[PDB]
Amino acid sequence: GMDVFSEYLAGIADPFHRERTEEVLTWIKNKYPNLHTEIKWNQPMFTDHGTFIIGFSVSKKHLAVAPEKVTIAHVEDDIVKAGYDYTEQLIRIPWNGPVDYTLLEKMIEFNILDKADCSTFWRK
Repeated sequence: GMDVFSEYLAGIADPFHRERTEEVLTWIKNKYPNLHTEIKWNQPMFTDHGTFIIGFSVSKKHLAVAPEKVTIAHVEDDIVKAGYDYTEQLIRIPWNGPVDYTLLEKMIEFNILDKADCSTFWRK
C-alpha cells in the first residue's frame, strides 16, 4: 500500500511536488487496487504478477513517468497532444502544468493487458 511510498514522499522537499506525487500514486493505488506497490532503485513503481507496470521519479522541473518503450509508442499521439516532452522510456509532466490522468489510464491499462503473459520484470 501507500506506506511503501512514505519515506520516498518525505524526501521530496518541495511541498507542492510532494503533494502531487502523493496524489498520483494514491490515485493509481485506489483505481488499480490489485497492482502491487514497490520501491525499486529508490523509485516508486507498480507491478502485476511480478512484472513492471508503471514507475515514477521526481526532478526539479517534472514528474517522470515510465511505462516502457512499447507503451510510449502505443500512446505517442496522445503524448504529443498533451505536449509532454518524452523519450523512448518516459514522459515528463511539468509541475507547472496538469497531470493527464486519461493518458496514465491508457498506459496502465495497456500494460496490464499486454503484459498478462509476461514472465520477466521488463519486456524482453
